[PDB]
Amino acid sequence: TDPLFSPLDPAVLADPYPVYRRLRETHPVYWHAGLDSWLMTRHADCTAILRDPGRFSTDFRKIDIPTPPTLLSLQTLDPPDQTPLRHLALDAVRAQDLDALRKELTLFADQLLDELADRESFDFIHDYADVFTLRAITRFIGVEPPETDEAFARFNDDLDHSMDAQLDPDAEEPGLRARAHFNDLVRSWLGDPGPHGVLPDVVRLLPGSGVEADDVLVNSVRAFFHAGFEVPSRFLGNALAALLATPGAWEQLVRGDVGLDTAVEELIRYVGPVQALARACLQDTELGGMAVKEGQVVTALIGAANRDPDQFPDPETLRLDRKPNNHLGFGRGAHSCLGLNVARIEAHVTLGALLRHPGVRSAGEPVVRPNGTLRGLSRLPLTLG
Amino acid sequence: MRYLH
Ligand code: HEM
Repeated sequence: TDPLFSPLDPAVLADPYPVYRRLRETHPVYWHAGLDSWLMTRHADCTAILRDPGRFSTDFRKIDIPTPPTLLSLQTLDPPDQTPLRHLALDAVRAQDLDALRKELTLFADQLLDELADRESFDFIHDYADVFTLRAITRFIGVEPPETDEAFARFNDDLDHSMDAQLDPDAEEPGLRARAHFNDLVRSWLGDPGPHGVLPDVVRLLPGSGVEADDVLVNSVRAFFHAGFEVPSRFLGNALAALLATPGAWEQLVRGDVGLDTAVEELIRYVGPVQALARACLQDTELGGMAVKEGQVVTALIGAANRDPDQFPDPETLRLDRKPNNHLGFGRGAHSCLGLNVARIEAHVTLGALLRHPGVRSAGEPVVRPNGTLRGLSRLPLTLG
Repeated sequence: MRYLH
């Protein structure tokens, strides 16, 4: 077990931020034997990794690591190999009508929360966030949602768990299996698209994009869909949990001593769900006084870097009026988030709608999902008001 | 830890 950072340790999973802070103070560039990687905890070094594809690659084949099936995709290539898919997706995404989306979501949140106000109590994660973000992402892409039976939550759990495979090698094969399942769902979608949305635009925009219609585009569409579903749900659960656990904070939003603009951004900085982004070093480099060798992996701990006191005054405090707030919640560079505008609409719509129920309060203990790469809750018991 | 969907 690691002297400084065990990300699947339950005591760390309950609250990783003190471990982050201590790690940043003592070894800001730290060699983690178990993850077989360097860990960067500082805002300046994570931004430097994220901005330099020539020196830090997502294509681990460049350091002789074969890419498993279902995983070669937009996320796991660098420019210029990645730029056609990146541009196809950027175009497909900008061709969408975000006001239509926002308005349909606002109707949906208001109806969902009047339904949940009728109950004694409910779980915000499974009864609101997951329902809401699944509607959001299937409307945005233009597909019919999958059925949310227990097999769906089972593939979702395996896929999330698979991100931590370096620490649990038995998690790999179920993640590939789970990702293949959702590829079978993506192929169906692409094989009979509807008339509007991101996915229809991709099919339409293929001719002369430079992108072939193969499993690489399929893996890319699966990852677009799965991130579009899960990451906002992780965020919504973390955000509401932090507001209720932080004295005075919800009261500040209710009274209107702060806008959703600075508040949503500060919530992303403080408890954003993405904790780690790994890259392969293609050329010897010095970071933090440590010599990173060609062939080694480095990991930007952006969740830790977003609480770096070198960048943020009073980094451990939820300051809903924070300005400036140059957080890395949505990444930087060739692989920055394509859904950040959809992410922020969901957060403003969800929060706007909860502010209709000022008496909202916890109704039990939150439960943290056992994931280190992508952090979120599996329940947030609540009663509305 | 690879953030890969
Ligand atoms: C609060 C919610 C979200 C957060 C915090 C978030 C965060 C991030 C981060 C940090 C990255 C960078 C990954 C890397 O550098 O390797 C990323 C990439 C990405 N995001 Fe998001 N994301 C969110 C929601 C969404 C949504 C709603 C969508 C789609 C509708 C989406 C689609 C993508 C895709 C496809 C990429 C890969 C880009 C590439 O590899 O070029 N994300 N996101």
